[PDB]
Amino acid sequence: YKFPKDFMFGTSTASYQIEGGWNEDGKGENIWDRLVHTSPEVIKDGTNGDIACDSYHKYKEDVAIIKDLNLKFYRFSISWARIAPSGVMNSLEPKGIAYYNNLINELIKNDIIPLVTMYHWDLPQYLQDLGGWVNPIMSDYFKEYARVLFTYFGDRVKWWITFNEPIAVCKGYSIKAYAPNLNLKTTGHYLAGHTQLIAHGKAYRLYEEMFKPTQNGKISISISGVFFMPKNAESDDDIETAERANQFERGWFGHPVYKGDYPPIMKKWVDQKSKEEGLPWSKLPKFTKDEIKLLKGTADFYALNHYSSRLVTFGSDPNPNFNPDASYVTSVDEAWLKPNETPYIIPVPEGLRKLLIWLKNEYGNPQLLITENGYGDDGQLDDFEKISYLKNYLNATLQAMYEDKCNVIGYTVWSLLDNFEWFYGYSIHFGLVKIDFNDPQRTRTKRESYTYFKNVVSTGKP
Repeated sequence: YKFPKDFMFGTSTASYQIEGGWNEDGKGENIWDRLVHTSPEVIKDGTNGDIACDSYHKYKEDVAIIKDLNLKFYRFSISWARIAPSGVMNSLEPKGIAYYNNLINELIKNDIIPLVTMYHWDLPQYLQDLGGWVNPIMSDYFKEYARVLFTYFGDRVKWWITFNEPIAVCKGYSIKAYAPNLNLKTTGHYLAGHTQLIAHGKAYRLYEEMFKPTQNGKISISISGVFFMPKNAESDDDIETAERANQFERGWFGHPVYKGDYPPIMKKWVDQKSKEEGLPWSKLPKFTKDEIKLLKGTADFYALNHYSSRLVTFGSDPNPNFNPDASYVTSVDEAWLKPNETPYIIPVPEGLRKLLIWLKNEYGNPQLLITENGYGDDGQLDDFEKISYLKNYLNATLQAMYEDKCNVIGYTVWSLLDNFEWFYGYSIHFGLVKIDFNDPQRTRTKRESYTYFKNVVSTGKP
């Protein structure tokens, strides 16, 4: 198989992970600045995003590399606190707006489509002091932020993602996995998810009413998660468990946006767990009729981030990344493991094929853009395991397209550049391009995977 001529290839970064310039040009403090500066020990290699790839200054070089790759689009995120230091949009910083205008204009003059992520985890700290995403008022603050983005950039930006990986944003509140590094457990988990969903819906409907008539763009939300398969493929029990685990992982966000309301299985299980805990109301908030209508239909394409998969059966998982309200325990198929240190991302290309089918069947075969896929390693230039991962996942994508008729419209490699991998710091290297983080000039060096991907983009053949 090969990718068709009109297939969209791209690459992605995120603001905090590459930009640096963390306190330059009036930029406000965000929750990642706060975390790395006041709890530096939380980053496993003792690093921070103060400088990162210095793409705040080096963005023209980033665009030149994208142009050399001949990519159709570049997915990047906008730092809310560069635009409005407090997160409140009555005080805008023109220098922050200018940076993103400069990047957008650089992309367009090089015939690259900008695909903009509004929120990739860098909440302004003032808004976190209100409680951030577990405070329902945050959806109105997000709506106003989106308004400003559409106003300043929407004449040129026609592809938008509201939220990157809302599940990960939730985990920053619930299980100390990301900024703001709180331990609110499942109660906080669902509060953060609910607010992000309402925020998404408000932004989409605002776009529809106030900007789409003249801008004619598209919006989605990048829904991620570990994909789950039955431990025993012949067990009805395990098949049921996998469906529940999948609905809890990604149906949580997709069901409201595509089908209306939360997944029925989440209502059942969360309401019951809440009763078992003696809580006066369910941990899963209830949408109003009007909110269900607000949210249903708020994606013009399905945006998928995907990395890996696990087997499941009924039980309890010691890893807090797996939602205990769904009562599944994960495992890794022996076939996926090798006699060495386990990679950061365990390659399970069959999982992507099966996930694409799952999404096709659950949501009526929406046009689907893979907004992130990639593999992170020790940063060697001969990154052959990364090449193999990309090749195998690209082939899984082609199988889903041509064998199972999945409406996949594009694919995005995470990432163009090595970058700050959150609590792992620079220690995990996802880049097609190596960055020397010990060099003040943050020198770029192309890896073997760069040439591999360049060739796939040109020929359509993994």
